[PDB]
Amino acid sequence: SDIEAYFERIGYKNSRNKLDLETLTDILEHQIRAVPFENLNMHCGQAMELGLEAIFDHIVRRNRGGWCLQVNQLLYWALTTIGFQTTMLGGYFYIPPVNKYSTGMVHLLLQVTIDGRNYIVDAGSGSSSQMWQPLELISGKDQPQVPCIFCLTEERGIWYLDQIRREQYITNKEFLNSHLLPKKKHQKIYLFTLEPRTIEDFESMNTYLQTSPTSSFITTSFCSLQTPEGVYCLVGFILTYRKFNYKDNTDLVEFKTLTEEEVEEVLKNIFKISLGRNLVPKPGDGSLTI
Ligand SMILES: CC(C)(COP(=O)(O)OP(=O)(O)OC[C@H]1O[C@@H](n2cnc3c(N)ncnc32)[C@H](O)[C@@H]1OP(=O)(O)O)[C@@H](O)C(=O)NCCC(=O)NCCS
Repeated sequence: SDIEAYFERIGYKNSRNKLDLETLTDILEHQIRAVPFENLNMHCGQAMELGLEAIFDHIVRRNRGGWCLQVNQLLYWALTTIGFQTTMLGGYFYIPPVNKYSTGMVHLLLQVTIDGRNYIVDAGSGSSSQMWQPLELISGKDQPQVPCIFCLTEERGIWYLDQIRREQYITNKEFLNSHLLPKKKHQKIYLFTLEPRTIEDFESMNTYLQTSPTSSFITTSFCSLQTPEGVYCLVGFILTYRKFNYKDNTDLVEFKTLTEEEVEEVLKNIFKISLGRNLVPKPGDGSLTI
């Protein structure tokens, strides 16, 4: 069955029968530790399809990852299939280079409801903005996790996801001021509303993110993967590993510039990604941070 194939791909053993927060959390953790956030198809002449069947084949059968519109849509399907009350929601991503949120609803995230209680579930935020556990929809409540403290705030009927990050210790002197590093401790991630969506509500933005000259995905090859202690992120030729809370409430960040030849090996061994066509990695302009 497709659902067993999905659980195998994320390494999850669905042995407990229960549709509770522990189960939801375990599945989220498993997915973000197995299925990379990635846009590499856009850099090897291949499709960024929005169809669930195409996404399932790519992620589950070919052991690839994707961006929010894919990985959260797959998670939507899995959670729905096993019986969680799940809704797709649309968000607007914060754009640090211009200190504004996106005009377009470029982000897909989920809400899961368990006996009336609401949780925001997003397996596709990218790099060190990624939640490890679901966030309860409670405005103003601190939600500390290993990555950072997450904050959901409501203003004027709009919901805002922010994080408070630790100080960063950079082990490579050459990258102390990399444009890959988030600058502020207090970072806006995205905003959203509780209006239920269908995947067709993202069809126009799926195209936009592949074609608009404003899209950072066109000019940046990006992949990230969570681990139980940190985050791997490859942006063009620059491989980074972040260990959360290394010491003294500080994160540790390693950087290495890869050769073209080393990219393929790193993709295989770190991200479990094998590409069927030639990749053209692209560094970006600091729009997509680790
Ligand atoms: C979201 C994104 C496509 C921009 O969205 P958009 O709907 O085009 O944004 P806007 O229309 O609000 O653009 C605002 C302005 O800032 C500019 N701008 C957008 N991104 C910029 C960037 N990264 N650097 C500098 N300027 C930028 C645009 O040129 C635009 O200029 P204009 O006002 O003269 O038209 C782009 O910022 C992006 O690719 N973001 C990544 C989102 C992400 O990380 N998602 C992860 C989950 S999939």
